[PDB]
Amino acid sequence: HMSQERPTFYRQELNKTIWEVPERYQNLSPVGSGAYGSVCAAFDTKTGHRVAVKKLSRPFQSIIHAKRTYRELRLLKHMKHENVIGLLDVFTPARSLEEFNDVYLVTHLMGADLNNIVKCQKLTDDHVQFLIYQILRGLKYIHSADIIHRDLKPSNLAVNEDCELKILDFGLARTRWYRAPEIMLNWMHYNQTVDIWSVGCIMAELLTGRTLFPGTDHIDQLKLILRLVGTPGAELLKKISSESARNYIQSLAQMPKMNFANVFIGANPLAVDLLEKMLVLDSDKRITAAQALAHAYFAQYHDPDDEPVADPYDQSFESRDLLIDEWKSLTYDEVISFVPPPL
Amino acid sequence: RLQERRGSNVALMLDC
Repeated sequence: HMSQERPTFYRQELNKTIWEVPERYQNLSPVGSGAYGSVCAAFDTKTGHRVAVKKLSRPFQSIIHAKRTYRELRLLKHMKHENVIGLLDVFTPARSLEEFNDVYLVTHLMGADLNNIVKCQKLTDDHVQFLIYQILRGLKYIHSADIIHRDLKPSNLAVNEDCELKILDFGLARTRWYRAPEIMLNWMHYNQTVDIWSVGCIMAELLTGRTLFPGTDHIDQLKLILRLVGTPGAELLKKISSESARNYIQSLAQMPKMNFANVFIGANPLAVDLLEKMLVLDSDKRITAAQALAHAYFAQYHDPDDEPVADPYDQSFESRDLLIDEWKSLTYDEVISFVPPPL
Repeated sequence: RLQERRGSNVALMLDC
């Protein structure tokens, strides 16, 4: 009832598997295979843009896969922000639930990540302000829906030639250089300020040209971090659930927080000030995305009337205990109820 | 309104 007219599909075998996509999508080219899916770049003849087309690999083989597929579709359908990956399209060749086995997601093509940009030029302080501004603007939006990215790092940030940025590749599970210490060692539950830690690690590296904490294992990584931000105080130790983790931390030679200005000489002092506020060991005391947008570092870009929040995002589905075919059916409904973006 | 706010709008190079 009032369902979209079914496009004409065509089938091609690209590498391992049969791709069946609307004729709208042309000149498909493999861009590599992940654990959960395979990705091609394509020309979207409807919008005139190159896009990423992800074919999920057997999304309904198990509860874990079926729910993961549902999770991803619910998340991409919710997120509508200039600095965040959006769902351009989702389709199946299936004409019914009985024949529904394959899910294709169409999203912003990764033309260049933040590493490609660093590779080919020296960013100005203005480039760094604008890049970090857009990350924080996207994070204000997702955090306002109680979405946590969980895996912010340069390879998950798309950047175009206008230095416009999008947050890509959200963590869908229920290099560590950019991970908050409290999650790297499982000290406590994910809060959204794990993302703020990641932005701090990214900004430091864009300012200096050097990875901030390029540790080789969890221990080496944690010692590099604690050398800069100081060993946990008694107040933080109370909030760590594991006795073993608490015992391990107490085993460490107490270290003072370093003076950041001496680690970042010649950087804009407002940038260093913001870095201080992002890289606080106690996740409760880190600046939030919204606060960070008001920092004087971003005075040139900050507009409180154009830093929007999201609709609330209902994640109560996470506690549902359902059959493969029930997750599959919910996923199918979300394919059916998909409204493409305007224009 | 973000491109108007930028100090410079010379295109970045994406691959090299």
